[PDB]
Amino acid sequence: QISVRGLAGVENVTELKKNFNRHLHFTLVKDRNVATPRDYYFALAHTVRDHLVGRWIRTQQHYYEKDPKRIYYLSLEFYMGRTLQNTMVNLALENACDEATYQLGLDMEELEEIEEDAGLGNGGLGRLAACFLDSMATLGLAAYGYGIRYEFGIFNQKICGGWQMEEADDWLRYGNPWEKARPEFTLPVHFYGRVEHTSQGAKWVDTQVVLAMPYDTPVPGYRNNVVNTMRLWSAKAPNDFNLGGYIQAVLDRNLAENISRVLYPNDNFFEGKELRLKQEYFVVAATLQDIIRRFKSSTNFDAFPDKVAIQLNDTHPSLAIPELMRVLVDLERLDWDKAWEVTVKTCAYTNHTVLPEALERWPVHLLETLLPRHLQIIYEINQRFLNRVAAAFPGDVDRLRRMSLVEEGAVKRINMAHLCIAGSHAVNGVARIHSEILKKTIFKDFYELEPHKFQNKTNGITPRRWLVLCNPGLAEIIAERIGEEYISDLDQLRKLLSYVDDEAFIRDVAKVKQENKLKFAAYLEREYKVHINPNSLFDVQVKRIHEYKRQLLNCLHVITLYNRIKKEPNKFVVPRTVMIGGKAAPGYHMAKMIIKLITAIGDVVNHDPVVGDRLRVIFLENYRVSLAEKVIPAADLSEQISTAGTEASGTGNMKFMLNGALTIGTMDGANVEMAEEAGEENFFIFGMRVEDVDRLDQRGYNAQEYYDRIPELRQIIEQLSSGFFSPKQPDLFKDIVNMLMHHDRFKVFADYEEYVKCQERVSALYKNPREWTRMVIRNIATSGKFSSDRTIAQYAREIWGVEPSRQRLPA
Amino acid sequence: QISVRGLAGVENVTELKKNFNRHLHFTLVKDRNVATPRDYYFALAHTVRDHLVGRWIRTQQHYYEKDPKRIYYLSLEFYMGRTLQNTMVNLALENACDEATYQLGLDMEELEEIEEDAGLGNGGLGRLAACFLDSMATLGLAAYGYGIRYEFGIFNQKICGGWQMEEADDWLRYGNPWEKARPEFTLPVHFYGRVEHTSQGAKWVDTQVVLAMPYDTPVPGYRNNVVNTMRLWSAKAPNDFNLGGYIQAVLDRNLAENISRVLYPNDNFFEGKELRLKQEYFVVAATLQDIIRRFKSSTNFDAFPDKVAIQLNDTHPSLAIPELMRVLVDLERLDWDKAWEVTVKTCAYTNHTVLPEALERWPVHLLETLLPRHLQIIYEINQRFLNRVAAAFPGDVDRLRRMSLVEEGAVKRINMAHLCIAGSHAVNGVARIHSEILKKTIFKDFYELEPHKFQNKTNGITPRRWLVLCNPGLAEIIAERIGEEYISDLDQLRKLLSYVDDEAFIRDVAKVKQENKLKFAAYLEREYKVHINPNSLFDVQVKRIHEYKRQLLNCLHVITLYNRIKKEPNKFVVPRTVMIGGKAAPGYHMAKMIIKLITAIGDVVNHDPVVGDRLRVIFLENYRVSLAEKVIPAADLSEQISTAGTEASGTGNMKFMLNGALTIGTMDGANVEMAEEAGEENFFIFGMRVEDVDRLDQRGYNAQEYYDRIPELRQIIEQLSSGFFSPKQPDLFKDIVNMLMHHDRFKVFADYEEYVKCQERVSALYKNPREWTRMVIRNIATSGKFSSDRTIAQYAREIWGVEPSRQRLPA
Ligand SMILES: COc1ccc(/C=N/NC(=S)N[C@@H]2O[C@H](CO)[C@@H](O)[C@H](O)[C@H]2O)cc1
Ligand SMILES: COc1ccc(/C=N/NC(=S)N[C@@H]2O[C@H](CO)[C@@H](O)[C@H](O)[C@H]2O)cc1
Ligand SMILES: COc1ccc(/C=N/NC(=S)N[C@@H]2O[C@H](CO)[C@@H](O)[C@H](O)[C@H]2O)cc1
Ligand SMILES: COc1ccc(/C=N/NC(=S)N[C@@H]2O[C@H](CO)[C@@H](O)[C@H](O)[C@H]2O)cc1
Repeated sequence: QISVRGLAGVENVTELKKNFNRHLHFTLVKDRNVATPRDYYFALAHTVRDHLVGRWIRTQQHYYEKDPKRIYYLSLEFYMGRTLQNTMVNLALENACDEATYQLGLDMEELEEIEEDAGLGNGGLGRLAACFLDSMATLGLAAYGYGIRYEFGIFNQKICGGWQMEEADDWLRYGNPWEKARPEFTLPVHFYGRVEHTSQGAKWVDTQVVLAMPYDTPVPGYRNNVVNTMRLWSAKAPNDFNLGGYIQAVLDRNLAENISRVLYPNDNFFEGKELRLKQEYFVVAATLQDIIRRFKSSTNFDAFPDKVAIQLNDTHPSLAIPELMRVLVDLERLDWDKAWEVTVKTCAYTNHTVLPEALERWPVHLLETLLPRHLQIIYEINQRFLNRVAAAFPGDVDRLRRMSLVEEGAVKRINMAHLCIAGSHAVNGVARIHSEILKKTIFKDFYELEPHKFQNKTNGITPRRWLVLCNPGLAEIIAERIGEEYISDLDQLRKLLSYVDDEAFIRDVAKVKQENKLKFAAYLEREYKVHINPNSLFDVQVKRIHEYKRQLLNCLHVITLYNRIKKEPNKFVVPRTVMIGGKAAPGYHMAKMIIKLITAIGDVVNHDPVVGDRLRVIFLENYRVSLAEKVIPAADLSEQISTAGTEASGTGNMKFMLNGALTIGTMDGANVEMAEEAGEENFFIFGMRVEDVDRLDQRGYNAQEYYDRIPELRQIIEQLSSGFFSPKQPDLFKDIVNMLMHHDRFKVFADYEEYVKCQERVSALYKNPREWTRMVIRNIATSGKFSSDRTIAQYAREIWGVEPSRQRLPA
Repeated sequence: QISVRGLAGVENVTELKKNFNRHLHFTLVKDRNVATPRDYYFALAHTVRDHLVGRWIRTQQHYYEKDPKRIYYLSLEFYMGRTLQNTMVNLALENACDEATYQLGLDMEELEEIEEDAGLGNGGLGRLAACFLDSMATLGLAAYGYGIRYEFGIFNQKICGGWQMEEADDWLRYGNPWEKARPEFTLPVHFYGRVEHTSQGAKWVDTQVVLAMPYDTPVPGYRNNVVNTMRLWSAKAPNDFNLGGYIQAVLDRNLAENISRVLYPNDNFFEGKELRLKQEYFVVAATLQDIIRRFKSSTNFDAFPDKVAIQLNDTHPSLAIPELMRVLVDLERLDWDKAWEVTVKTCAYTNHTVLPEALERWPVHLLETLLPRHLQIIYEINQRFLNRVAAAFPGDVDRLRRMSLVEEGAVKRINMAHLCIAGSHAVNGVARIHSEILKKTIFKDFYELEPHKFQNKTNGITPRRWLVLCNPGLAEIIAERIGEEYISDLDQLRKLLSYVDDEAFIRDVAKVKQENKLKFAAYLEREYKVHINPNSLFDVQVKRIHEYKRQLLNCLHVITLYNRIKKEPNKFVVPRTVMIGGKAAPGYHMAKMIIKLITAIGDVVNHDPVVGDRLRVIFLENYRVSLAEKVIPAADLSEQISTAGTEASGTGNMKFMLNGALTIGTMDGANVEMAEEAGEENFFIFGMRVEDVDRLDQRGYNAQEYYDRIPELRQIIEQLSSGFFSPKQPDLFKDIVNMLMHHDRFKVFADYEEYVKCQERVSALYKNPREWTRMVIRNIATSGKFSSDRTIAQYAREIWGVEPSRQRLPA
């Protein structure tokens, strides 16, 4: 049907049809009389995956023969979403499969909806890993993603009586066609035990063993025939484990296997839970053995950093540093100084937040019991590091305690971020402002000691998933004017600037958005029985629920609009559909209250006859990658409204920009760079800058001052307090009011006035569809910088020391 | 190479080779450079299983169109062993696959050794289920085996310092190519809760739910294109199960899923363990819903018994009786009397033991908590049943308490055997003598009330696995003379009687045995580094370790032989290799002591220079189906030496008879019928008959009497007591001596003299190879009755009311 989806040739269509029928029969053991829609999905998935196999084998064979430097991306999260459409896109098979299935009497889009998301992440950090894997494959890098195969990913969110309920994400229930178990590469991982010091160095003995079994998932590059590997480890008990008493011993195998059972969803507050520590070591120990094995199958560890790069995605896999030291010193018998040099040159660390409560600070007593040898290595690293600090800054005793890897206090803790900086040759933030904040504030001491280590690598998103896949209509009208090359060279979108006055293009851009909005309005009614006005402005805020992200500020605006309508009912206002979605971490009470507030506002607003279809508030249940692919193309206004200095980058922001929504946002994270690329005139910027926040903190933030001077704000607080939004439980939102009034770390009131005024300017522009669309074109045209291909090319050149390549492998 | 293995045609060989290469590539993601032997096994398994699919779909389609009466064989055990060779045999693909793999540069026998046994059973009862499935498919019956998919089957046995150690049988570790998950037929199973009595009858409410997910395994008939199904249930938690606290709730899902985790190995002593009760209900509840669903997809439950037979394999699935009543009365709203009539006509029960400690007697308090509605139904069944007894035998109050389903005492218990008799239209024992013992002793009261219910169905074994597969050399020399028809009509082996004087045949039979012995002697040295004399008499006792099976009596003979050699070292004796193997239930202390005794005897005997190669004692580690397939063809003498009246049938006995070993045995179980078929002159019968045992019990068994009057026996006991077989732990075997002397339920001493004398007659015959072989021929020629095809034809005609068919389905 559409060009960017590839050719539907006679030979390929015929072959796809026959292979589909083969899989239905031999693989699924069904015929057409008894086959369920799920059977049809699986037959298609097997048919498509068959096309990856040869490319996968020859890519890995190529890496073996050429022996390039390998890149190992270590993450506890890979938020992959669905794989079927993405594989078709990268193989240029979409139109062929669409045709093939159509001729078989099936709707391929319906089949695509059957696939479970691989929800092996929480949000931004996990999705970044996934975009990065796509870009590394597209850029021809010899890259491997290494993580954990969680049996249960991020919970499915149900809303019951306006409240979040969590249910297990049993994503493997029906089997996963995208993985290949590799039990031949099973590796032992050690826990507990004790350290013996012999004449021949230290030895870690009397350990408990858990097996790490790898599962390989292909990562196809965009039409370059490259297929990289994501290897995820699963925990398995050894067969003599714990071996009535016999029955119990077999049942107890579960304890070992619990390591890979479930993804921790607490992205708000570091919890020093032993199981989480075990997960972190498990991935690191298995991965490092695999890396070392591959390196030896090329004695001379001097060449190790020439052949190996390890990227630590936050501090979660920070134990790689002392683990690499452990293997090099205890097992390979390298001297300390040489092992350290190798380690530093091998490892690099990416920081993803500045919020203190998210920083990993592991109790020493936990490490002492679980990983006794690693603790000793960490102490030794600390001593040698602090000796360097003392030599560089003689007599600066407070610097010594500030920089120590060991934090003294009630319970002694290890600061894993300090470990990561000490043991890495490169440390990067994820947007220019975030990287500057790292140098100026939280890692200032480290920057002063080793300024060469600190870099910026502004985040990006893959334009394959986040344009071609989710928004084929937009991809097509762009390709009609400028060709297909931009899909792997997103900077080419700049060429669209010469179409900003083009009447045909203006019309096409606006038409594609309208279609997307119609499609999404239909999705809502079908799957959720909720009815919306497709001519309204689609105002969307989707991302995890956090106080810093200020879904609450959005709520205040919504109530402001409702109150203004109720005050002057017969005045014209631009109709809006306000959509808010995202999961709250299960133990984060305030985030759970915020969800309940949003639904409670919806309950009042959506049933007020005077409002009509002029304002609708919808909570988007179970926000996840597959839902983002639907709502993002449909959005007009992207809400990116974190308090300046709190959102390290954001990546949702980039997705909306690429898909033709305008942005209302603070100068925070990557928003700054987005406004810089597009021009401030083409962005709806409001609110305190980082400097204004700092000024307010020095003086002291007094919320009462705002409450006292802003009558519209006072009214909303009175409504919340008195039970206007909770008639039967008048005090339901007392926690929210109290927080806003007395302990708001994120200064919701301070940005309220500017935000509301900025929103008025949004409504003004939307009244003029032609000027709205021209500004949209200026956003899409300047979104090129935010391709993860650019991001990965920078990591490659500036951190890993490898050159990317757009050259095809032979097919 | 050999004819009974089928044709190796050019077209088939070429196609097998290409499909093997296809699977290696697309299914296993390997090429020949990196492929492991396990990869080659899997490629072959996938290649073979492809040939089953069409036949499987059309068999099940055939059953749907013809709607024959369906047979449901309910068992907690299916001891299947390996599937690859068996599938090739039944599809006539063996020679073709051998050729195909040979041309690919692979040894197929080596590939076959890679497959794990499906060890989903303990011994005889589990293996019987497996032989029955093979025969039902071969006889064209619309039969389904229903059981549990244990994650862990019977433990692997390791011998460490002469002691049994158990390790988990993680048989699914590498995946199972012989199953297809069927998550679309997932069913809820209910536990706990309480009963409410409404106006509209009883209701079972507030239950906990566990999901039952089925996995289907094909059961191919012998060259008739029939492929039946074995459906095994796996336990899955529902997604809202139990839904920090979030993490724990996900981890707790294990509790629900533990139901199908492990096979109970305690075949010696009934343990009223709650988990075992849950397993029993789980299989019954899921199976009955599946049966009812299939029946409705044909209101009128009068036709239910015309379309459904349920065979209960022992009492383990006895809850089918009250479960069927529950569904019929509570859910379908049938009146009690009609529901009962349907139930009785549907269910039949097979008893497999008379040992009182093996009988299931569930504590009432367990059923009350776990299955409150079933307890009430059981009480009601009991009341109505006892009302019938009281009417038939007025005033016989002791009969009432003897026959009650409820046993009064310390803890009230339900006698599940009594439940099974009451609720079944047929009750059968498994050999003629066992069935007679049931009528005369343990179920005498029930027989008097309902004599028409009691039947015999003598056990059998499948001649596919137990001749063609394991002993192709023997199958071939038989086929050379009498054709191939005997493989599915084993009575045809009678034709071999006319070859008992045939010099060529005598030579061939003896040659095949010698080859088998050479092959097994080689297997031992390669896999276990143990060295044996292949010219010795192979004296084998393999079966689970139990006091009633009297491995101890065999031990006494072994020591007798050793002592006689030591007394007259320069006298000629027929060399023997005595092999004993079998697993002991983990909590069965005496059985564990017996294993240690056997190894301890081996330790003395095998290293005595005076003995030489004249006597060797070997403990066969990890006896299982795949090992039986190796040792049985190699055996000369089959030890079947249970105390008369204790072995219900035995089936190992039949395997040895079919494979050219002579039998030394008591007149117990099927041994009686074997001797009757072959002629007593062609069997080595010794020892007390059942009547002699009864006579001894009335008088009182005094072991001391034997010790006092038999000097050779006294010497052995003195040796055991003094520490001759345990120098460093002189009292190691004190438990064994004490048991033999003071509390031997199985009268080991009473059969000692006759056994030793009988063994002398065995040695005498073996000195004359020509006469040994002629007697062997007379055994093989009369083994026909013991085909499970005969057994199943009798169940079909006399219990299920269906006619078997040898007619091919079209291919
Ligand atoms: C290119 O992409 C792929 C990925 C996998 C394969 C081959 N895969 N081949 C097997 S046998 N895959 C198995 O499938 C099962 C699902 O039924 C999983 O449960 C199991 O973990 C997986 O190892 C082939 C190509
Ligand atoms: C215990 O379980 C967890 C789970 C998650 C976390 C931390 N999760 N951390 C995230 S999701 N960090 C995000 O990273 C994105 C990519 O750079 C940025 O765009 C974004 O600004 C930043 O907030 C911490 C602990
Ligand atoms: C005739 O005999 C058969 C049996 C099965 C099939 C098809 N089977 N097709 C699938 S996808 N089998 C899966 O394979 C996995 C092993 O990798 C198992 O873990 C899983 O339980 C099983 O459902 C086809 C024919
Ligand atoms: C708790 O776990 C268990 C496991 C097994 C059992 C009982 N297991 N019962 C057996 S294996 N019974 C055997 O049946 C064979 C077939 O008819 C007969 O040939 C044989 O004589 C008889 O002993 C009981 C409880």
